[PDB]
Amino acid sequence: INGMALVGEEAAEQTYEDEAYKIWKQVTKKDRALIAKERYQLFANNKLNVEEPALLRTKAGMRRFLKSRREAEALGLIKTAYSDSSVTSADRAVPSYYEPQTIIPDIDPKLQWVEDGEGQVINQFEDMLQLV
Amino acid sequence: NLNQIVTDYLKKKGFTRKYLKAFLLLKNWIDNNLDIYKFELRKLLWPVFVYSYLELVSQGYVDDAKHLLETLRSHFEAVHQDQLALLDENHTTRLYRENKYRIPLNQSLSGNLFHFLEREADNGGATIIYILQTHCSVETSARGPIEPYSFEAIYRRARNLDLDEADAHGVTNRDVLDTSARARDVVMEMQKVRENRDRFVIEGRTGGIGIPVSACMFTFHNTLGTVSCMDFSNDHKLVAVGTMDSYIRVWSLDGKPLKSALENEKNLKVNNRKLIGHSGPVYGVSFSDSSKLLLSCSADGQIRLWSLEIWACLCIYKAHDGPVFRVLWGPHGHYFASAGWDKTVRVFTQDHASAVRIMVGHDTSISALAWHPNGTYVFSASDEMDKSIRMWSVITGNCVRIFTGHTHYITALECAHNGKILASADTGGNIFIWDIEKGTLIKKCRGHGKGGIPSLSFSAESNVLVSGGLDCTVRVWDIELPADPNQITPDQISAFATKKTPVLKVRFTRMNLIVAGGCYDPE
Amino acid sequence: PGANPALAALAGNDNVSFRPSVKHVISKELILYFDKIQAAILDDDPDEEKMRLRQAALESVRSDPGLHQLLPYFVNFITNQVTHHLDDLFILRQMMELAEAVVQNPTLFIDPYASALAAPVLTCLMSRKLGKIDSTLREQYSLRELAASLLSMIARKYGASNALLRPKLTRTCLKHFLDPTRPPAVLFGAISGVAASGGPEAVRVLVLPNLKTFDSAVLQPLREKAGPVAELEYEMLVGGIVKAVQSIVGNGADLTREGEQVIEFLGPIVGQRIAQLRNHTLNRSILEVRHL
Amino acid sequence: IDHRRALFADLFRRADERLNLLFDERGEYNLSAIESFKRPTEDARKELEQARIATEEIAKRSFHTLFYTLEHDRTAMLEQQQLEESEKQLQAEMDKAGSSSANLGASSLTLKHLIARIDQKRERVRASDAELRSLMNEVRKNRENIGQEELYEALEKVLSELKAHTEYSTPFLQRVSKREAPDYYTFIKQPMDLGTMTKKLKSLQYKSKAEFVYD
Amino acid sequence: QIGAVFDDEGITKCPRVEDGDTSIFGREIMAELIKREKEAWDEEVEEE
Repeated sequence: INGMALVGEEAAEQTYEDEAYKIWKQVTKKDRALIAKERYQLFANNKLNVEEPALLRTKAGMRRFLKSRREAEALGLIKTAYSDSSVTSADRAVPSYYEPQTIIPDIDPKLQWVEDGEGQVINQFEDMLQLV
Repeated sequence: NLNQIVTDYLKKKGFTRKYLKAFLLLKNWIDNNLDIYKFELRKLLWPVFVYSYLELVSQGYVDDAKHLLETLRSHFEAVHQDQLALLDENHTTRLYRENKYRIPLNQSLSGNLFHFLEREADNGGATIIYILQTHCSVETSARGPIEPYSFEAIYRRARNLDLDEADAHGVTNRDVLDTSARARDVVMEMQKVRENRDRFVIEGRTGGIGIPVSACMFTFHNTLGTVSCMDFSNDHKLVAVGTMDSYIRVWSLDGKPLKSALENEKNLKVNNRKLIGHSGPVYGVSFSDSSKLLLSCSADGQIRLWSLEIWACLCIYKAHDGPVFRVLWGPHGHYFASAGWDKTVRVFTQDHASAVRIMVGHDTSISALAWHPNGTYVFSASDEMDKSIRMWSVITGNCVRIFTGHTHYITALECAHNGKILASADTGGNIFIWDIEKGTLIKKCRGHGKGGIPSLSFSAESNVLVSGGLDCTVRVWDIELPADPNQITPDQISAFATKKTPVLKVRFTRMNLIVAGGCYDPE
Repeated sequence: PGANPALAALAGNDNVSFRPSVKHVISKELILYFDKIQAAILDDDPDEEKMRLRQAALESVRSDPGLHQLLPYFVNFITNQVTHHLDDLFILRQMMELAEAVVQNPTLFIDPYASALAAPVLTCLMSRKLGKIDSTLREQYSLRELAASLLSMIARKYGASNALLRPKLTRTCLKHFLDPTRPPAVLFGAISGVAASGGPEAVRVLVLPNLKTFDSAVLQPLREKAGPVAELEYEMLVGGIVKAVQSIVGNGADLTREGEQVIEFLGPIVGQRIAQLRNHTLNRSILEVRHL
Repeated sequence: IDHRRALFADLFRRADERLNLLFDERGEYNLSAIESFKRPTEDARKELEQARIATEEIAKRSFHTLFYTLEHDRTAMLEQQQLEESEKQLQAEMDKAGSSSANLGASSLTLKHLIARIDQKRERVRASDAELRSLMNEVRKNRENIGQEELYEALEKVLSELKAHTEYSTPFLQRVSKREAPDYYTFIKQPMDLGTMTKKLKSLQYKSKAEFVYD
Repeated sequence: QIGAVFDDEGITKCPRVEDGDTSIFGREIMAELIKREKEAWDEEVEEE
């Protein structure tokens, strides 16, 4: 009956809320539950079980991260060189910080490998360039 | 049989069958913690300084005491002007000696401080431990951290409470907690901490796989195949490359402007510079132990010392007869070695224009060099008919070890940090691991392609090795495989491939990360 | 034949199907070390020996040079402990200490784990329900401020490799702050988080304009509450706001004139406190945004 | 407090507009902004469609903007477990009664060999992979009476939408078991809840809309 | 669109004897298949 009481408590506490927050919960609940269940299974009894799958990095997860990064770039929030045009010569509904094993550190935009149409590497340090 | 010959030869030869360092270290540790702890941590700076200064004065080293006073005066000039002026015997010194300083601290902070001091006992923490025991007394408390807006101070100010024994005894918390706004058992605590800490060591390795590492790659464009050598600074802030056009170029690895000590070049905006003066292709470069000096050698037979503060040459060394192929600083940066076409190895010091030691014994040109981590031995390798490695003594100048077994041109040499292992690679793709003391080969690693392995690097603990080859790959090896729980050798942990970029340099940082460099060629 | 089958899985190749277990990748000694460290860390006995075993475990995890293979497991353990034990102050404090010890090891590369580490810290800092009379408030507020400091350090350290970490942390803290419906503790944590993440400029440019409205909106309704608990919460909120404002920097009656102008700008309570501080450069810094 | 709520929402909107320009690409202050501040039967489906796109659009956009607390993950794990347990409990009862690179899905097995052959001869075909997946999805099967089919497809879809409200549908998911409420059949002679409707799905007891409106 | 792939006429017909040398076991191809099968056998024996 305690579960019902907690449900009622949350229902009463829902008087102060925001609709977008409810939408976010509705969107992310399934993936959050899956990840939480896996994590709980891993550390059962506060002992490192030696039978659960190991935590390893994979290429598909990093591909998903790259897709999310390109989506973020389309909003004009950051600059990245992950697009295929730069060099020419499940669908989890959770924020990236829920999957630490798929994140790639960032490079300084001025030091990124970006190529023009011809095939030459563009120099990003326009301040220090001089004309012959 | 060689054993018979050696036994006969041996038989025929009659062979019978001080305080400033500690203060700076403590200050550097203090500013690293969270801003909460720093308020209580700063209280330890003044007592330590005053007691160290008084001890140095009493011991008779008045010069050292004066040096300490003048060096640190700027730090406390804005708080204790009167005390510093007095320190320039009166009853103040007697009162300081009689009454031991009282400093309040929290229990968790005390534990962290004691653990940190124990961790660096031989590095300079023993001095602070002794000073704190003798001239100071800590009244540990279970309260929370004291801050102008923390729970403890707010509670004391709001509820109009009273000071405690620790708060009773020129900055005093009374001015803060008043309306106008325990002891310690060191020594015992130290053995006690050591006993507790000794219980958490790892003493085995069974099963599992190798260590995972990350890698960052720097690529150079539009070189047109004129780059001959590469090198990073010890802190990975600068990169230098020598070319076949006789000049050298240094860059900032982060793109920030480079700085020159010359006043006429005040605040100039450039992130790469050129060092000119060689009249032949440059084959070697070496950053000194930030780096302020640089060495280079070329095919014209000269070694040049450059300055990274004014960007100009300082001295020329003219000991060689023919091309010089490699040049290397010592492990600590006062001695350097060189070797080239005339089949000789020379050791220099930067204070003398002539080589202090000359090492004869090779029969062909030298193609590799390496120093021992202790700075008293050097390694060299020759090519062609005589493919052998030799270990020389810098004190006497004689050879003490020879390693044989290579069948191809030797390209790289490397010595482990522990000082007991040596690595070498050739153009056949092989990597050898040698035992220095016994002069015996331990094992061979395979997997690299033919062409050459220009560089090698050892992990911090000497348990992992990384190599880069001209076949556009970076590979990681396990020196010792894990104990079993009951074309490529099975000890290769990983292998990465580059996009048509031969690797000319690999380096291990403090972490499990490396930095590589190379030149990109579209063809 | 002698090649370990788990190397292909370690390489991350997609064609691989065999999934190694924990027993295949980590050595037995490391497993024993992990279990020992976890057992020592989660001891609730107030006996001095257990506290000291805890301290030794923390020091070992902080200074051991061979824990490269246990970083994901440490992060996941911290996350799980924070997630499933929100009603135990002791466990939260131990998890905060463990997180502090992990990021201070100089032989570990923590760049790709920054957001994962920051999420539990944020949860501990800005959660309505912590633990479960004055001692409880002391513990809760100490935990909140410790979490704020840890978040400050994390943001300062790994803010460059992670491009959007600082803006997101500042936005979350600010959004949680600009909501009168929250209890005083949540607002205290939110203002501390804004000050810790955004920096002095973010404070000066996002909090100062609205302090006048915030005063009459929240502080005065609470100020009329004579309850000692209400008094303590009011004092804590005001002190946190004062510290955040003072973070920007850290002669006759001109100081009085500036203080009165600040009172006009910031508000009665906060303005009076700033005027009482008797600081001229600080007052100039605050008034520099008066037009805004 | 409605006026206060609106005032604070507008204030936060203004502050967020101001903050958006405070950080550069490297997580550092943009001095230009600082100096600037220093200066003195389809129409309803379409209506449902556009609504769902708008809601999800902002939902995904929130990933790159905000953090969220971990104070609700435990409940989600427990809630899903209860639903999974309920699903299995309902299972073992009805079953016995009834007795290339892209992530295409489970259907790909039904065309694995075809998907292999098409790519090898990708020169003859002229569609795009995105269209081909759309073409494959469109042609892939959905699974005496006219209107029975789509009505049932609509009926089960609305039922699933009801299940989508897992935040509130848990108490009434399963029928009122006699053990829980032994007087239910004595008091309520018509046991009918989400469980009852689910039981009826495979037994053909739906004729008109008004029937379910009464339910 | 899809049907263009299967354009080859042999996907649905059964070769007839009357047409001539329509056997799908031409020596010119059987020579290579036998050699490959022999190669696999040797590899299996070495492994075995």
